[PDB]
Parts: sequence; C-alpha cells; structure tokens
Amino acid sequence: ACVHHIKRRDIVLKWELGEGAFGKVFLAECHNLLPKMLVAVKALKEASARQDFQREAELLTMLQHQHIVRFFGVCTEGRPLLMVFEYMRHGDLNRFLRSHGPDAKLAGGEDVAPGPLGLGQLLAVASQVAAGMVYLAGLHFVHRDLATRNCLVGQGLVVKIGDFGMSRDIYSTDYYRVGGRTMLPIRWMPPESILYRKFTTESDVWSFGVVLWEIFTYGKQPWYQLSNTEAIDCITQGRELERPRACPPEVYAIMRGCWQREPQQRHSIKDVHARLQALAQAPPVYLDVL
Ligand SMILES: Cc1cn(-c2cc(NC(=O)c3cc4cc(c3C)C#Cc3cnc5ccc(nn35)NCCC(=O)NCCCCO4)cc(C(F)(F)F)c2)cn1
Repeated sequence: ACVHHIKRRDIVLKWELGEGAFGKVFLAECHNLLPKMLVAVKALKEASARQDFQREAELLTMLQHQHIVRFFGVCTEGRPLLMVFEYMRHGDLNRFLRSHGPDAKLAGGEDVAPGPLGLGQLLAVASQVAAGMVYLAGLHFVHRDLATRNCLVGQGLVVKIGDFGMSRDIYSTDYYRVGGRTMLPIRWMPPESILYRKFTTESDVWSFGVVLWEIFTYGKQPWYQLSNTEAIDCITQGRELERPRACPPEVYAIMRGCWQREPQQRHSIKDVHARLQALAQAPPVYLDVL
C-alpha cells in the first residue's frame, strides 16, 4: 500500500447488490472521492482471509485501463475490510445479454435498443472485451476465468473486464468441481488446459473466442447440450462450437482463429481486437451485407 485508502465515514452503505461464497456486495455512496457518487463496495466474510485481501487490492491498483473495472481503493480502518469499486448499472455481461435478445420484444431503455442487440452493438461489446484482454496480455496477466459472467456493463453500454466472486455461486452450472476445493470453467478452457493443466495468454485467447461466441448467442452457455464430462470429451477430441445465427461468417472466422488446437498456432489478441474494432466502427452499408 501502494494502495489508495478510503475513510469509513465517507462510505455510506445503501443496500446489498449480490452475495458470494466469501464476499458480499453493497451499493453505497462515497463522499470526497471525485473530482456524492455511487460505488459498489465488497465486504468480506473473514476467516487467513486478511491475506488475500491486500493481495487482490494491490493487483487491482496496478490494473488501470479503460476496459478493466475501476478500483478506487480500500477501507482497512476497522472491520469489515472493504474494496470500493465503480458501480456498473447493468450488472454482469451475461445477464445483460440474456435480457436483450432474441426476445427482446419496448425492451430497451436509456442505453439500449428495443429489440435484440444489433450486429453493431454485439461487435462493440466484443471489441471492448478484446481491448481489455490486449491490456492484460500486455502485462502478461493471465485471467484463467474469462467469461461474460465476469464482465460488467455500465451506463452508455461500457463493457469492462473483471473477476468474480459471484461466479462460483449460482453460476455453478458454468463450473466443474474437482477435489472439493477447486472448480473449473472447463467449457471455456482450451485443450492444453484441460489435459496438461497449463494456462497461458494463449489460453485466454481460446477463452475469448468462447466469450466472442457467447455474445453472438446472447448469453447461452457453451456446450449447453452436454454435461461436464461430455464437454471435456468434445473439447479434448477437438469439436468446435456452432455459429447460428446472429454471427456473420466473417465474425465466426475470428472465433476459429482463437480455437486452433495448438496455442502458438492461434492469433494474437491484438490481432483479434484489430478486426473486431474495425467491424465495430464500420459503416452500416458495410455491416448490412455481412
Ligand atoms: C486470482 C485473482 C483474480 N483477481 C481479480 C479480481 C477482480 N475483482 C472483480 O472483478 C470484482 C470482485 C468483486 C466484486 C466486483 C468485481 C468487479 C463488482 C462489482 C459491481 C459493480 N456494480 C455492480 C452491480 C451488481 C454487482 N456487482 N457490481 N453484483 C454483485 C456481485 C456478487 O453478487 N458477488 C461478488 C462479490 C465477490 C467478488 O468481489 C478483477 C480482476 C481483473 F480482471 F480486473 F483484473 C482480477 C485478483 N486475483
């Protein structure tokens, strides 16, 4: 620390936002912070736990990017220990995708169109996540849990990458429990991770392709038809995911580039970003023929 601190008197808890196996989240007001405003603070079911606290906090202060969830600091004066995050109006990206497509019948508010998310908004979401992964790959930080459930959405449809937390709880359909003390998002993992237990930046690229998949299917779980073991089988043996139907061939071409068996044979995340960004800012005329 080397970590910003926030006095408790500046933080006023309003109500709970969510609850994890080890942490709670409250929506709260935070005074004398900027330049008054709303923040999301997390409390800790302390057990030991006071070690991983000032570990995550130091990391989050190092990770400052336009597409990584902002971290304002901590409150260590007294208990419980708090981490002050910025508040993202629309919650996690998976809940946002499911609630806006393909029905979605009107269903859009202040930041989002009525019906299902347009091709331009889908590409805009993917581009932002890729942009966040380029940053993390630039610092050689491996995420090991890249999914929509770990991405937050704020006002003006700002997508930012984070790491729950909540994910382990009530999203347990997305995890395979092994050993009793460890769960694995095997549906998002590359073959060299499932088999060889190896996680690299190239493993994140595979994960992003699966995230890029999710976006164009509105939050639907990968290999939804399959069980945990069956999903492992298909990924190991080298089965690829479907594309229908909001995904243009040009975009599915990007997913497969992330889904090469050999990690070195995959494309860089900077490359994937470049293609997704161009497609995002491309004119309607170009996008209507995709
Ligand atoms: C191994 C390792 C990983 N990291 C690492 C950790 C991280 N942390 C995180 O992303 C993190 C962790 C966390 C909470 C939040 C975030 C963003 C948040 C938030 C937030 C802002 N507005 C809202 C509105 C509703 C909700 N949350 N919310 N739902 C309530 C969530 C729940 O119901 N349970 C969540 C409570 C418990 C979780 O506590 C981000 C990154 C990185 F990706 F940014 F680098 C890396 C550090 N070490």
